[PDB]
Amino acid sequence: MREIVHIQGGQCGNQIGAKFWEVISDEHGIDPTGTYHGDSDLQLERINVYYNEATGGRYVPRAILMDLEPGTMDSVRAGPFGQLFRPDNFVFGQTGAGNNWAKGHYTEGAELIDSVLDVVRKEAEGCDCLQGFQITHSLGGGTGSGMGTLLISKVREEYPDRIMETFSVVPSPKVSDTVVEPYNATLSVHQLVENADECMVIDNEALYDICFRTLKLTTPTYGDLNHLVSAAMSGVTCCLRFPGQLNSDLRKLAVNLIPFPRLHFFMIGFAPLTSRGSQQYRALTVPELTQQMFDAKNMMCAADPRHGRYLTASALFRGRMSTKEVDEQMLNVQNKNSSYFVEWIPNNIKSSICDIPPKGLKMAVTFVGNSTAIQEMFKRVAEQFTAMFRRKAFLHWYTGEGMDEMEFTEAESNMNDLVSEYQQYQDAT
Amino acid sequence: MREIVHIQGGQCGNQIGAKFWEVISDEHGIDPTGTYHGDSDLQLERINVYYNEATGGRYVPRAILMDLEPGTMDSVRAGPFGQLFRPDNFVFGQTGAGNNWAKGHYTEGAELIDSVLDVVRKEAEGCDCLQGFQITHSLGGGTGSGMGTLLISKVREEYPDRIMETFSVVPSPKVSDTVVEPYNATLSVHQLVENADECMVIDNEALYDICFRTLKLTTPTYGDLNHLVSAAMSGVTCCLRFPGQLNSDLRKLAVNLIPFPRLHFFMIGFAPLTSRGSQQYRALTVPELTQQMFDAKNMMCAADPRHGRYLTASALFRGRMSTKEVDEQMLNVQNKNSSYFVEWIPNNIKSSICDIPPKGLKMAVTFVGNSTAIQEMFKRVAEQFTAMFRRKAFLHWYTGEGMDEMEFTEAESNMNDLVSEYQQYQDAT
Amino acid sequence: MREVISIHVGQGGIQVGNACWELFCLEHGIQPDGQMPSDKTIGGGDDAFNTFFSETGAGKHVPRAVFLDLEPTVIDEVRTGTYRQLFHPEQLISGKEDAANNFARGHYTIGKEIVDLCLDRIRKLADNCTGLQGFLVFNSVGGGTGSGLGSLLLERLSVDYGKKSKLGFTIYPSPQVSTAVVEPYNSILSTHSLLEHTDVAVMLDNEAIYDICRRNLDIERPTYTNLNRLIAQVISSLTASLRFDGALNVDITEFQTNLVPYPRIHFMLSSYAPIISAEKAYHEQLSVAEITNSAFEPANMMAKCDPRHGKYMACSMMYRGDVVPKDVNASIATIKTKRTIQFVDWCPTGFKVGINYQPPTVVPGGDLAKVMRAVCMISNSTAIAEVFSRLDHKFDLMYAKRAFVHWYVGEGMEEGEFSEAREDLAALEKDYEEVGIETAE
Amino acid sequence: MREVISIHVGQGGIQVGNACWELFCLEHGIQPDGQMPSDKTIGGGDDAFNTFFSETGAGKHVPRAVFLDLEPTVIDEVRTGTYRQLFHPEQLISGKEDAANNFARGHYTIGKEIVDLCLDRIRKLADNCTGLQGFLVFNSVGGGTGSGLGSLLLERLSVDYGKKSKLGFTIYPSPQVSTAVVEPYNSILSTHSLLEHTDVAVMLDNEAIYDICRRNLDIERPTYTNLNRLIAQVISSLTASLRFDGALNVDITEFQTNLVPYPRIHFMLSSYAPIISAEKAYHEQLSVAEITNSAFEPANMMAKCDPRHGKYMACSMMYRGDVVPKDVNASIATIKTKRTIQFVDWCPTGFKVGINYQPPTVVPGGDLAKVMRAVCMISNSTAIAEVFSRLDHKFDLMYAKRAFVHWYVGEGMEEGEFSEAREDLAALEKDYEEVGIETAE
Ligand SMILES: [Mg+2]
Ligand SMILES: [Mg+2]
Repeated sequence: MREIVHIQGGQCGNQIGAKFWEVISDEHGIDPTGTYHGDSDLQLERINVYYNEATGGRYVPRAILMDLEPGTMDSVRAGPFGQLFRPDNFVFGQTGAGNNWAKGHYTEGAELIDSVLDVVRKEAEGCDCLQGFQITHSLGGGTGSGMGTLLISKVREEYPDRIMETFSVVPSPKVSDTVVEPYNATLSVHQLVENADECMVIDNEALYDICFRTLKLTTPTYGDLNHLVSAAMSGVTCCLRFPGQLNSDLRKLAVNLIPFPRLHFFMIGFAPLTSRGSQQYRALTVPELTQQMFDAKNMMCAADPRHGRYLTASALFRGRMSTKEVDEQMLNVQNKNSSYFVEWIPNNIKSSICDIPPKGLKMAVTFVGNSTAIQEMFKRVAEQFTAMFRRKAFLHWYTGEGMDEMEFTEAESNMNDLVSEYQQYQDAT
Repeated sequence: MREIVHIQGGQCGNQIGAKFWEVISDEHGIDPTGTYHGDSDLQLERINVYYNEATGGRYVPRAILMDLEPGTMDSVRAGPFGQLFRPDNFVFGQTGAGNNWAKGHYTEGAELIDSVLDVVRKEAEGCDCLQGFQITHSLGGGTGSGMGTLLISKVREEYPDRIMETFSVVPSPKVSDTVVEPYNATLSVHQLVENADECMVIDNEALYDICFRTLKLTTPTYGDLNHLVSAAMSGVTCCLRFPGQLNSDLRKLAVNLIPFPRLHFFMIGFAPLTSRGSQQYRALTVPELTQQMFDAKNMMCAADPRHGRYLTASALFRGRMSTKEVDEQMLNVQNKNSSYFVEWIPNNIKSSICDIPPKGLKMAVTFVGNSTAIQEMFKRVAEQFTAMFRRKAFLHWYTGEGMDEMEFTEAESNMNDLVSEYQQYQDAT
Repeated sequence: MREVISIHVGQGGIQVGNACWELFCLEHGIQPDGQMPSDKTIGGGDDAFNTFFSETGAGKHVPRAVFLDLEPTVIDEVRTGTYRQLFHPEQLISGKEDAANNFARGHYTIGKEIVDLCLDRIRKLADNCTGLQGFLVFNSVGGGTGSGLGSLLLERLSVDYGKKSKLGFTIYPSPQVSTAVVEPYNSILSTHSLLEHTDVAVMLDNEAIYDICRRNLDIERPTYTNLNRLIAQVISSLTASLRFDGALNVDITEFQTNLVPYPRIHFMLSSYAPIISAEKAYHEQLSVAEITNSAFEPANMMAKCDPRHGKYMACSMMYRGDVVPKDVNASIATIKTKRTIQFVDWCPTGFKVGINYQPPTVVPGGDLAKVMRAVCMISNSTAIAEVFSRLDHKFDLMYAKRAFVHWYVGEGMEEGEFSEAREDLAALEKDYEEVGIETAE
Repeated sequence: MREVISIHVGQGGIQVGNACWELFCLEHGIQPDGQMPSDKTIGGGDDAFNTFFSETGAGKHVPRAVFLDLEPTVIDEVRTGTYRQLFHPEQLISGKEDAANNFARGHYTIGKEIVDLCLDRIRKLADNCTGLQGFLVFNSVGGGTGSGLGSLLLERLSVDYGKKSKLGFTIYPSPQVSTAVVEPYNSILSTHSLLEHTDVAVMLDNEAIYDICRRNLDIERPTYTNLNRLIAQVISSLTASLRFDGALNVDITEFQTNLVPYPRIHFMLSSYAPIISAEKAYHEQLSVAEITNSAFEPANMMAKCDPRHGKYMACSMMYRGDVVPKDVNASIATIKTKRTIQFVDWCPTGFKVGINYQPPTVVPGGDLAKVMRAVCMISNSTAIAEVFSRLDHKFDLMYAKRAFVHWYVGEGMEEGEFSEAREDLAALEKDYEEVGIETAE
């Protein structure tokens, strides 16, 4: 039915989806136990395309658990809504990748892929007209990417028609949570540029910036952050989940978002984002949220539209309004800062609306535009990879996995090729 | 009335039938005492074809006890439902076979067959239109097979029209509970290929695998296992015991299962099999249980359909459903993995349904298909027999029984002949 | 005066029968015990129930049909069921040990066991009857006696009376859906011994019942209840003329050498309509033209053999209810009009109208919606030979591999029965091969 | 006798359809279930609803229109909505996975998936109909099936009947406002496959709907409810002749080769009025001359293409209500009078009056005020080629950059379809280029 599935690895991402399904449960108001306690059939109408009824009305996720060590499995296993799960999917590891990506990709990569792809495949038979599935990990290591690389390869072959919308955490330029990041990252991204269908960037520092400045929060954790992102990743299917006077699916999205298949790394904007007092400063209009939409500070990725140029831009609106406003602000904005709008893409802004906003708010905005400002991102990470690969720093942890360096060259001149590729598209008219 | 009897020997099998009749009692809800305490006449309608009313309504089994040492006779004699028995049938031995099969077949074989076949024959007069009888032992020794070989010969001659559906325990390839197994086994199987009408394979390691992985149990015993198997062997007569919109008896089964009489070694699948939490992961559909039906892990035998090819396949369904589903999944599956379906057997899958499932569950599945993957089974056991028969290891325990070795050659090139026989049928089109 | 009687065999077969007599008894509304709710007024002009429901000296009106099958479990359910006041003990003959789907068993082996009881019952009814036209015989190539024992049954019953009509309802192996694999053996062994003991008979396949009940009845999950209900309707209307006033109360014997012009290829299709839902009963009008044009939808074809791949020969669109000779008539012009359809031209038109004035009655708890008009397209074309060819090719190889043959050779049949019966379908393949040839010049 | 039927596609498109049948059902006032509030008296002289609302044997009068689109969510809202008694299940055909606005997908890829079901439904209705003049087909160059699958739809339906009229309502990419960017691809790929499968059709753009509803309806914040309402009015009047007495009950086929004199450039504008408020319904009088002179306001032009930049060819000012032949007539002199307007002089006048006597009916909850007289200026000029030229230049560059082309090439279209379709708009640019040339001497 255009239903989809979720698969998460990732040192964080395993938590991320926990929050995610948590949020969707709220938007479906079904008890933690797994039965519905809401007030409209509309939550039940399209419930299946994420959930699954069970005998007795156990309502369940179409999620897939990735992990190389059960702790997360216990963690979310210790999770509220944990009784809303299926024990089947608790597919984890006994070792952990140690985030040498070769470890999580050959060593443990080849070790535990099979049981996953089997049960996942059983989910594939459980899906009537599968629009797709949602993967989640991080692009700097192996706790997610280790195996998730193998996932994208295997299912991608196994389902060359299905959509692969991939969110994985990008290392911020400043803070290096690990120094093996350039290598895991580069080795992964070689794969992901080939095999993944959609990708959107996952920085932490942006999420900090949001929580601290625009959220005006002092105490950052993951969980709030995954609230902030699963807000958007939860919004994305809204029309696909719920009616909309102007609907567009991921196929309409990506096909209406990408000129050439190498450009499915997208940046993200969601809003509104206030602290409590703000409403008693300000109110909500479509033009208002628009005035956030093109905010670099909501630009939750390491790329700057202020520095790069919008190759593409789009808006995901959930609520009840007048599109006569919506479009009007659209075109207005597409003029107002025309210069950061790439040229030969006429009407490079594109529209949407969901008859219902997310719960709690009256109107919704989402922006997954695609400039080319990410070039500094790949340039950076490739740069650090370059330095220590001059040094071969921690190659020994690496070659101990029994990869070659020439692969590193492959993702290397590879990833540079993708960058310059974005250069010419940005530098053209 | 197509009523039948049971005969059990076997170091375990004597326990097995204990559990079996125990289970049937539950499905007939008659007290241990031997009177009915149930709620539908339907349990009484076809009760006779396993049971026997007695003066005063003592309801009794048509079972036959085999043993060469009374301990089991005391054991089940110490059995709950033990007051549901007839003291007559407690026909045992004073020696034990020591599992030299010649001991249990000539020595004690010829010693105690007579009293058995007499009283059994008295049961034969007790049977109006005997569909058959159920034998049980193991195919590696003599505690069952010792005499059960003589049973199959004697009654087979004595009743050349009756069905002989034979379940006996197969030694798993890994764990050798005794090393004289190849010899007892081979000597038996020579007989059983000639004389037995139906056979289904009885491994232990599969039952472990079921209990530990798919049952998710840590503590294996026999008794649970016999629960797992007497579940199926109890299902088999359901239509024969109870109405069914699509009924098929053992004659319809075997005649609808076997191309040539040498192929009545069949593998088995029964389901569902969960631990308690599973229902709160999943629910029951015909397509679901189907999705277990072709599971190698439910393939409770040493043969792999994943390695061999389904010469035949069948489904035993008890419950209340829509056959419109049933068939649909049938044909669907007969395509989906066509390659493991032998070719010139069109519609090599075949159907059934019982208006009632077993007690406690709403729908029932059973699979007794017949690939030819067992070739590795006979090849193994014949191989070990080959090695120590090169050595004549424990021939002295053996020839001390006063058999010849040429018999060993007979079952030897015999059993190899049966294997290669399955090779050509598997290797043909 | 105008009697027929029904015979029931094979698991699905007597399932059909149960549905049927449930039906007719519903339709004359005589209560299940054997009484009508009220007294019957004395009148003339035509028969009534008297065809099948059996007059007593009181409110006891039992069918004129007979059960025979060697798998006696299920029939007991009738022996237990609500109609245990309806039926009659001597109406009931069953075998204990059925064929195991050995054709040769209940045909040969157990064939010997119950025949005489059957014939005696037949003599009791036909002796009880006067103007019994023909014989309603139901069985199945699956519930194995439905093939074997029925094969002897007509094999001898024909030689008993002969002059009665053979009304043949049996099921045919669904093209890709099935029940077993010896079905080739059951079928073809039946067929060479079927034909020359058969007058004419139709081939009901199930998969159509499924697909059409699920789309046209809007059925989600059907079974033999729905199937048996559906065949219940079709037979319910195939004989209304002898039960109810219609403009052209055509008759079976009338149908015989006119629908099946030659002697040989004397079977046919039957796509009844209008089968729709209560939500399509409304949101629709269900014209004579809708039933009529709809009657020839190959996708409506109630046996999985494409009419468009064949060339029609005859079509007896007997109609229930408020039918107009003219309106249907012009629809038949419309049927001449259909370019895609092609007819055994040496039989240019062979049509034969049926306009019975009673529109259909519905069975409560059923899925079909209520209408005003019924169609039965008992039609015969060239198309149906093909699935036969599948049967003889499938059976061809399997028999070539000698599969299962031990089962049958064990029970007293010879191999030349097999190869020769394959010559039988060879000949019939020559028949559908030849009659479809357009006569030269 | 005089039938038409509506087809609905694309998100906005079936939005339009929903508004429409809401409308007509309101206007004949037959209650949403399918019944009229009261019995219908037997009379003659002209048809009624019978055109579109479908007679049952009872108060069940369903439209004669069909839904088809591969994005099946929203249509379910009709499947749920109040008119779930109105419509009919088999009236409903949808696709699950829509085109993703791949023209080539629901045109090629999913194009293959639902066509036959569509054609069968069409045969059921047209067979249900008798004097069906033409075909109401609605879709959109946005809700992607509205381009692709509709493209096959007429592509084959035309080849089915042909002799029916093609009544084309589809939306055109607003000049600067939009929905996507592949719109060039959708449109032009549609167009070269649109023209020779189209008879005639009009181009509704939205931005006019906005600007005019906000000024003329005094609308503050509109959406597809208002839009769909507005097109609801315009189609409501474009066919009144077949529904209501008018002095010159002109007809579609009548319109065909007379409005669009040549075969090629057979599209047009349509500025309906009088759309005003309740506070302008009062504070005004709304003369025939006001609607008439007002009818040619370029700023009133209901599709964002300046008439004053073009030269008119025909104008079918069909009128609702109390119209005077004379008064309008002199207004038409006034239209000859307009110096700024310039006509395809070789067609000096091509006018064609429409005076239907029923003034308009209003939809409660609507924004339009009530009046006495309606105008539809279905007129054709030279002007409309330009925005096309924008379309082929925009698409020109974007296609030059091969943007998105992987999406379409991935689904089974060839590049020469692209460049050649650009030759198509090349030719039509020669057509608006040439027909606007004033014939020499
Ligand atoms: Mg039978
Ligand atoms: Mg669509």
